[PDB]
Amino acid sequence: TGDERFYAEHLMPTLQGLLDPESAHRLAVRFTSLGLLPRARFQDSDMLEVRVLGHKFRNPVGIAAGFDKHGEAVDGLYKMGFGFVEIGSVTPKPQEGNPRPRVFRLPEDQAVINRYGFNSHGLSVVEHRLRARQQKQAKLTEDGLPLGVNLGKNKTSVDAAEDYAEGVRVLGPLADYLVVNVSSPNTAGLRSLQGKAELRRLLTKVLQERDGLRRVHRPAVLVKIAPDLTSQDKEDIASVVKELGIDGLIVTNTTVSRPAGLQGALRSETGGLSGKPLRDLSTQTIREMYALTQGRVPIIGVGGVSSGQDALEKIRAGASLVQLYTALTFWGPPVVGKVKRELEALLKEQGFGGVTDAIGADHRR
Ligand SMILES: Cc1cc2nc3c(=O)[nH]c(=O)nc-3n(C[C@H](O)[C@H](O)[C@H](O)COP(=O)(O)O)c2cc1C
Ligand SMILES: COC(=O)/C(C#N)=C1\SCC(=O)N1c1ccc(OC)cc1F
Ligand SMILES: O=C(O)c1cc(=O)[nH]c(=O)[nH]1
Repeated sequence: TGDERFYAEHLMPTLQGLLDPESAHRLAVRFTSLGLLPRARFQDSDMLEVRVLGHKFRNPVGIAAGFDKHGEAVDGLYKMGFGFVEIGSVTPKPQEGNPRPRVFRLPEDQAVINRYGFNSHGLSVVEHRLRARQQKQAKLTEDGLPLGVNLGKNKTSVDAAEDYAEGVRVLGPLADYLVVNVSSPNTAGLRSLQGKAELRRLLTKVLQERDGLRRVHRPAVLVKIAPDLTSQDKEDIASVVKELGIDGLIVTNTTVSRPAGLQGALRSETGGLSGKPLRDLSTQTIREMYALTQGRVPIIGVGGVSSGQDALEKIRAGASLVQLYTALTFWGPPVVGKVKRELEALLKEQGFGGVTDAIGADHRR
């Protein structure tokens, strides 16, 4: 489309020329919340519908955690054409996150590095924000547009599992699915929660708390994992997810690695790397986790999706749904419809009747 080119060649590089990335993101959140967005001409076809996690999803393309950290732009994001929205990470208490600058663009790599450190309005603020549109969300959910809430831990917390449990109690009842984010690279010690013994203790507490919620307010619980795990760590996570009946996995968070070949001047900034250089590392992690869980555990695939091909590769590797963030940063809102249009085209070319038929297809080759 004309919009796709104008955004990608004029609008977004102009905004990028004028504003540091944190400013630009704040402005984007504001515009989205106000619905100041291009017409999302693409109409979701039936071949894009997916049923998973106890819900219908109109299309399989979601906004990944971190874009709407505090639940300010949910309805704007649906307007953009996302099949599902994930907010967060939310921490129990408000906290500022790290000092600025803390986000960096690598335009020559189609990548970003961030070290926000869980800047969060906190659970209470977010709770009230979601409660203000709770029945609007219930109607959206019923219409195939579910809401996920991603939970974090405060920096100075003395009991990580208690932070997650507090999140489950507070925001669980307002979410279709919850995400235990134990893979930020920007909170000290957090990724050690992916270890077998820590994860089993943590997840048992999280699941107990979730199962204590009233039926109609009981969300699915997913775990979001890093792209930098060892084979032992992957194995362990798969074992615990089966042992406990975790509902799904989000694969992956940003990478602490710096793949050879990065060109951006800012490549050696501390933080998590997202975008194109993370793409195949995340696809491979999806593939491994789908096989370790025997294809029985839904996966939301994320990292470096910017086209229909990128989405289909993750679907074929084992994702039931995909998310993106960094593509939006570079191409703007039209990227969403682009991905969907291209995905539908490729599904037809590859002889799939819909998305559902393509889930895990590479493992049946
Ligand atoms: C600026 C920024 C903030 C993010 N914040 C969060 C967060 O709060 N919680 C989380 O689980 N993931 C967060 N992520 C990771 C994304 O959700 C996603 O997993 C990652 O960016 C890979 O997707 P992408 O390559 O499409 O951006 C963040 C990523 C970026 C770039
Ligand atoms: C001065 O800033 C604008 O004009 C923006 C912005 N930001 C506009 S104009 C129409 C539009 O869609 N956006 C926008 C909204 C969300 C974004 O997510 C990255 C990016 C955008 F460019
Ligand atoms: O807040 C952040 O720094 C953040 C959290 C997270 O989970 N992933 C990420 O890349 N950044």
